[PDB]
Amino acid sequence: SDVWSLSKTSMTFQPKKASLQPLTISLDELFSSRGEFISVGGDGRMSHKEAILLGLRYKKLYNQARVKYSLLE
Repeated sequence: SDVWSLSKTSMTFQPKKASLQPLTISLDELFSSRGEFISVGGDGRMSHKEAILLGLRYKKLYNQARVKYSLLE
């Protein structure tokens, strides 16, 4: 399967503190451009954590988005 083919798969994120709110978005549900997908980090065969994580690049917050929330540990 390809990252674009299986772009309807989302992942649940949990906030580090009570103030923050959990996140749940998918590839197709967070991208609206072919080239856009390229930058964010979408070649072809994605792993699992990589696909969802691409969202940070879309929203422009890969710095504190992966730290403030439980993404990569």
